Amino acid sequence: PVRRSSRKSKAELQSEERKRIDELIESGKEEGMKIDLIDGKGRGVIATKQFSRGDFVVEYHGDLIEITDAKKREALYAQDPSTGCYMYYFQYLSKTYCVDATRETNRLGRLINHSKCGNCQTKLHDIDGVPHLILIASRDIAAGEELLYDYGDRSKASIEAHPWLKH
Amino acid sequence: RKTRKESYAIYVYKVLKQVHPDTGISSKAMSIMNSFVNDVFERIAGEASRLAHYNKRSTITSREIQTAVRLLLPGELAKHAVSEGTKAVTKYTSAK
Amino acid sequence: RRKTRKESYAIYVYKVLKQVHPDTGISSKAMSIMNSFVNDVFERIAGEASRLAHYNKRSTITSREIQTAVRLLLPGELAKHAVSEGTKAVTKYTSA
Amino acid sequence: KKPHRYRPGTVALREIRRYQKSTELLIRKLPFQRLVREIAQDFKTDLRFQSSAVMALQEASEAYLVALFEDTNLCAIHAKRVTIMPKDIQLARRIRGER
Amino acid sequence: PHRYRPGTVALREIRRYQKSTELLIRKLPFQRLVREIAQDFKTDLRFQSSAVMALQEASEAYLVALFEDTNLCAIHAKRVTIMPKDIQLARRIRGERA
Amino acid sequence: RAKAKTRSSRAGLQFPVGRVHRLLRKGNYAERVGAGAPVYLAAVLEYLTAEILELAGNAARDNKKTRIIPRHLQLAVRNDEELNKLLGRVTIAQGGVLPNIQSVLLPK
Amino acid sequence: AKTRSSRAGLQFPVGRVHRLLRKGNYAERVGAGAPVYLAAVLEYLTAEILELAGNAARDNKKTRIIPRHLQLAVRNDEELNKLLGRVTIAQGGVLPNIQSVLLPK
Amino acid sequence: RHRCVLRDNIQGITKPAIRRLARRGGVKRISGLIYEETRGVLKVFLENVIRDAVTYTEHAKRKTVTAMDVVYALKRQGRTLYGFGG
Amino acid sequence: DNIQGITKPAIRRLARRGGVKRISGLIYEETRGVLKVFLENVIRDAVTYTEHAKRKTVTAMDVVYALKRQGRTLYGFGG
DNA sequence: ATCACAATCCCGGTGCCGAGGCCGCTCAATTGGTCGTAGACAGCTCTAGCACCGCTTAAACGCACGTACGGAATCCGTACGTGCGTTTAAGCGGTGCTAGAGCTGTCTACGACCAATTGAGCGGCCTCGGCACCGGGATTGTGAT
DNA sequence: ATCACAATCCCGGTGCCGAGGCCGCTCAATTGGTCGTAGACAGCTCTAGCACCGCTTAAACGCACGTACGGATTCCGTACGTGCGTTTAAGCGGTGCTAGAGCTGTCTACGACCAATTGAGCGGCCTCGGCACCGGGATTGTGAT
Ligand SMILES: C[S@@+](CC[C@H](N)C(=O)[O-])C[C@H]1O[C@@H](n2cnc3c(N)ncnc32)[C@H](O)[C@@H]1O
Repeated sequence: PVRRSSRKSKAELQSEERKRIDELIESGKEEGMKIDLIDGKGRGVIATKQFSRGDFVVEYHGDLIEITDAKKREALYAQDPSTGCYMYYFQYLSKTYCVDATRETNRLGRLINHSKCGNCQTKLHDIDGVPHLILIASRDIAAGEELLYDYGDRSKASIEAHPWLKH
Repeated sequence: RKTRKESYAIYVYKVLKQVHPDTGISSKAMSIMNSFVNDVFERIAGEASRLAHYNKRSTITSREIQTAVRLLLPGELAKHAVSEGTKAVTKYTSAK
Repeated sequence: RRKTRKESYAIYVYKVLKQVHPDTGISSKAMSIMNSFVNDVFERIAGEASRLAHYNKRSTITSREIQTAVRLLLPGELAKHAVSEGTKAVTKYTSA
Repeated sequence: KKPHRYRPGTVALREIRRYQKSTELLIRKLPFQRLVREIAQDFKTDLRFQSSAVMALQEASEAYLVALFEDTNLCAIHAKRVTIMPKDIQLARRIRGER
Repeated sequence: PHRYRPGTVALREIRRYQKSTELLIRKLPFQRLVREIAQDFKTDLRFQSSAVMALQEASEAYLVALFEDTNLCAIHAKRVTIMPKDIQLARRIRGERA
Repeated sequence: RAKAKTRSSRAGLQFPVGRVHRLLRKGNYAERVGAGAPVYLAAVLEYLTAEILELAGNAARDNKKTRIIPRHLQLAVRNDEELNKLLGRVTIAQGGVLPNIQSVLLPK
Repeated sequence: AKTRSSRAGLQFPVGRVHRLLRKGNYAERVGAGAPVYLAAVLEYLTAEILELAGNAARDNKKTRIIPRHLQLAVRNDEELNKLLGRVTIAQGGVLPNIQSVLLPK
Repeated sequence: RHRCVLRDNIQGITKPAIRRLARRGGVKRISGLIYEETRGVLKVFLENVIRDAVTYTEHAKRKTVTAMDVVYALKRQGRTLYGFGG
Repeated sequence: DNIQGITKPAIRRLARRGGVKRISGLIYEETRGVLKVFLENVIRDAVTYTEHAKRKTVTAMDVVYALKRQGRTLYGFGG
């Protein structure tokens, strides 16, 4: 029976995982979720199928921009109250960058609400030096739960406008 | 007469015939494999003894043999060795 | 209430310090570090003595096993002086 | 009157002297708590840590990084440099047997 | 006539000795060195042939690993020649040297 | 009496469960040794032996040879990252080293 | 001289070391002189570190040993540093040394 | 408005903290690429010790990672730690 | 005088197995000193083991035990 | 060189709290004795480690020569250290909550242990094929054109 | 690009020894039944880990600047590598010996185990000096004048 145990090295498992994750990045295969209305929150994401920890949930897609245009567009959204704040900063290697999702499209990572006791977290994914911000489940999630994460704004002035800490 | 030494020669040879039926092993390589088996046995058993002493347990069970295996061997080796050990202990229990 | 018994080398390290530096004290953190050092060296020497007993098919730790373990572990003048003072201690113990 | 500014390096020497004279932990406590809990959440969910446990982790980590940085400084000086570069850390860890 | 450029024979020799497992130090000089060293610790000591062979195995493995670390140290210094400072740095990083 | 079926055959292992149990008892690791502890340890030893021997046989067949020599064991250990981590402070006699030359040393 | 430590002229507990050797799973029997010898070695090493720690405390004009003094004592003596080469002492810091190449010219 | 940005706990080991750690090692001058690099190495070190530590907690059937478990995990890696035992 | 029995070409071969392309002229004495230090460190432990066994012969088992005490375990000699 | 000048060292004043010393208990070290057996030792066997010797090449060594490279000097760009001003989140402290760490009790099933048995493994022996060495054409980096 | 050319690689025969398989035994692994105790499990306590809220502010962050330094270039001399011929000593093979390793057999001192005694060492408490913090004066390294 030539019994030869199959043991993937710790050099192919992450390789077989990086390409198993990025195949939802360059593609828009955003399955397993639905759009719903949540009281006080408006549009939100509901999981229609079971999610385990480490399972990819949804990519936060948008225009990848620099900080110099970032600040100008942030001022623009500050001037117009009805535009909203869909923009989201991050850091990569030795430089800061950002993603703009204010333009209303079919991308569904932008429509996710906020919670400090949520079930998902945002992580970076590098593809040929291109960052992509992906929301991934932090724990086992059954179908029907609302997808939530931490907006990463524990600022004094941000809480003044949007004081939804918990519950 | 006498001069009897305990070794893992035949067992390493049998597992070799299972994994590579058409190949053999030299005396020096068999000695190295025996030394490897002795070293790993001593390492895992010492870690299991330390585990038992830490938790004030005077018995080495399968649980701290498993814990010692997880402590010593790196990641994927630890997972697959734990799988094999649990499979073997299940088969042994299902044949009392 | 009435927490359990805990064994430590605190009082003996304190007596040794008072014998060496009679006007110098030791803090709780430094006393804990001295306790950890004593435990670590005791474990190391005892493990080497057990290895010596198992290597030579002897089932007992004698003063000679501990002497060889000390010579193996402590380097340079430390081994010489530790061996000398341990031999002095065993001589005085056997005399009385 | 031109304001006073120290030549580059002497403040670094003073920082070296003060931080080698002292024994206080150099990493902030609460961020280390958070990093330990986040990095331990991949191994067992809903864990708890004794305060002394994270204390021991912080001391161990600090000591490890200080020894690594001493080896890195030696590897930098070997390369006729004063700056420590990432390649210096890579060489130190390769020689130490970690990589 | 014919003469290889310096370095190429060195690469050929590196490949040759990295392909083979044979001991590189001559056995009798190593055995005499072992006996001279052991004379310091205990006089009139006999050595099993397997004991001297184990000592040679360990010594050559240690020296080969040390020379690999030394080569890494030399390359780190933008050099190709290994120098005694490279050995000292490798040993200090390994923790053997004070 | 009943047929003696040993204990390696009970667990489907080639390594001696009884001998491992005897070594654990005589190794003075603890006062008592569980029944499943030798089975687990023998299974782990058999798995590690199988991995080492599989990679060594692959290395030997790569070198157009049908007998595993210490060089093949060394190549198997040092080529597999995990086994190299496990046997990092282990010297294999007559094993040599991996064939590798730093890129800077090669001519340009 | 009822206690074995008093008999051996030691301050460390010969009886406690004997009990620890018996309960530590080293061999099924432990000799009579083994705990005495090991206790003597342990108290010798304790005295050797504590003397240098007290010297460090005096150099720091402190009358109490702290982890810093133990670290200085251990790393200053080459043989103690070799014995404790793979340990890190909590709140001990490091030896004050700046490389000569780093010092300004 | 708002300052929406992901926070990750590895950045809690700040650039000045790394600078202090290097100063205690005796480093005058530090490349800017050290920080991320050493951040990574710290993570690697932690990923080892805590894993061993949590394995100990898993064996004792405890939900709390104790100091003694970390001491054992460090002693396993040849990094014995004094002052936290008992 | 037996330390010079570890000849210059032996050091060159050991460096070649380590992947060294060019070897300085002062490497040989440093390597002889390093080998002497390592051999003294191992041999002292080995002779300690023989003394404890009350043996006048340094066996292979004693040598591999000395190597293992230093974290340099050797396979293929009865360990 | 002289002098601001920021930094550090040295002299107490004083409160904090933790190291040290005392007292009660309690349980673990001691004492004395019994018994089994571990190894100390005396003697025999016989293995292999040492010592020597004699060729025999493989290997080391000494020298020549030249070429690459180590190292020093120089110049340039940059990036990091230094300081300053803003912000931010670390930390302290104070308060609750309850998860689970630790302890206690019970009861049990699991492993040590002993005795009898037999079969698997090991020493011993044979035999036989794969690997190492030799020997001739295929090949392939390599250094000079 | 083009050329010859030593070094490497490959294919085939041969011996030859080390690996692979078989036989008898013996010693250990197996089977079975007892005992008692280590551990699993249930329950209780209360410890401490988690989580929050407010505020202070030490520290991290962000920015401008300039300078020290990392790095590329160039060149010089020497100190390496490579090849040659000569010396030497490693190595193989054989012989002799004997010191010491290994085993056996007695048995005697030595260590585990047990009953009982008690005092050394634990925890709990108090208390006061070493020390940390602080303020001020003096002294010092540093860098521009
Ligand atoms: C990433 S956008 C979400 C998209 C948009 N709010 C919607 O529902 O279509 C973030 C905005 O949603 C609002 N928001 C986020 N989390 C919320 C919550 N938990 N409850 C109420 N509003 C929330 C904030 O005011 C913020 O301006």
